[PDB]
Amino acid sequence: PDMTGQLVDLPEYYSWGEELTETQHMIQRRIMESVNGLKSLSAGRVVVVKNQEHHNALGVILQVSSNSTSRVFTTLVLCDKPLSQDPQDRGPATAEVPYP
Amino acid sequence: KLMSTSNTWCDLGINYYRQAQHLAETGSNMNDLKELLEKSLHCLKKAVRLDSNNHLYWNALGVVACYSGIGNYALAQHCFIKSIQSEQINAVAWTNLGVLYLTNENIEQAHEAFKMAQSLDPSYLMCWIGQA
Amino acid sequence: GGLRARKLEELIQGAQCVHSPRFPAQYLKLRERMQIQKEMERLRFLLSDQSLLLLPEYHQRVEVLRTLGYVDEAGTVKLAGRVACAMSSHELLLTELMFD
Repeated sequence: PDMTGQLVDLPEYYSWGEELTETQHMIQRRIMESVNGLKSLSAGRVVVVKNQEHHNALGVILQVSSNSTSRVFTTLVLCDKPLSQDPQDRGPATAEVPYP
Repeated sequence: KLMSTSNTWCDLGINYYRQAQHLAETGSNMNDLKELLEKSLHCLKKAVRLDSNNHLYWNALGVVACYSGIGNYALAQHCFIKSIQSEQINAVAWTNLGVLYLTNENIEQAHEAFKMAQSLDPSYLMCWIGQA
Repeated sequence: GGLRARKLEELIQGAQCVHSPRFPAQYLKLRERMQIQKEMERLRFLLSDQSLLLLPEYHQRVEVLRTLGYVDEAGTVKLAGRVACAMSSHELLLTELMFD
């Protein structure tokens, strides 16, 4: 490829994108890994949920499972009301570039 | 005559060398053995060019090259170095270089060659004699 | 890490590729090549010699040999080394005793 001009920082930006993510995950580990985080996690807590299911949907934790080994959080998370009943409309799309 | 190989060429050169050595050592003559030495050099050179990847031929040519009747030390040094490069595990060539340096008042460098040579073969006699 | 995150956010908010006409395609191709190249690099490391767990200790041993007089530079055995080769046990101490 040719990156001379408007594309000069395209790879380096990419690097900045990659390293940053590990840091959040490291930060994310230092969020779930801490005993104090493990203490704050209880009822009356609003959380941001990020997975294939919830994409940065805001949720509020209702309870924390008694087994603090397998910490299962029964949490109310908002999602779009499903205006469909068929899993066939989901198909592979363009790989989402990380924008600013 | 009936089977022209390199080893026989080298051995023939050594035989001519021995004849010249015998004539000189009995003081029987001098300057009348020149043709014998040139013949010896010719045979050794023919052997070396026939197969120039054998430490034996380079070593034999080097030793003959430094005989008192010829006295061409540069060629001898070259031949020993080529023999060492051709096959690195060679105490004989190292000790011959050590002798070459030692006779020409180079005590330190001859010591280096002898010490390394015995490093390569701890039970070779001449290196120990040179050290003594 | 948090300071690095802040700086990466600052850099991410100014990229020129985001404004380029050919931003998505070249970028995805760059993703593929870097990921594959990284996997090759790890693969070669696994196939390399540095993978050996004990290699630094081998280097330390050869250095210990070289400070005493047993091995020349570029690894050729010296006379003391070949003496200590054919020895039953405690080769270093016995051969050192002989030379001293």
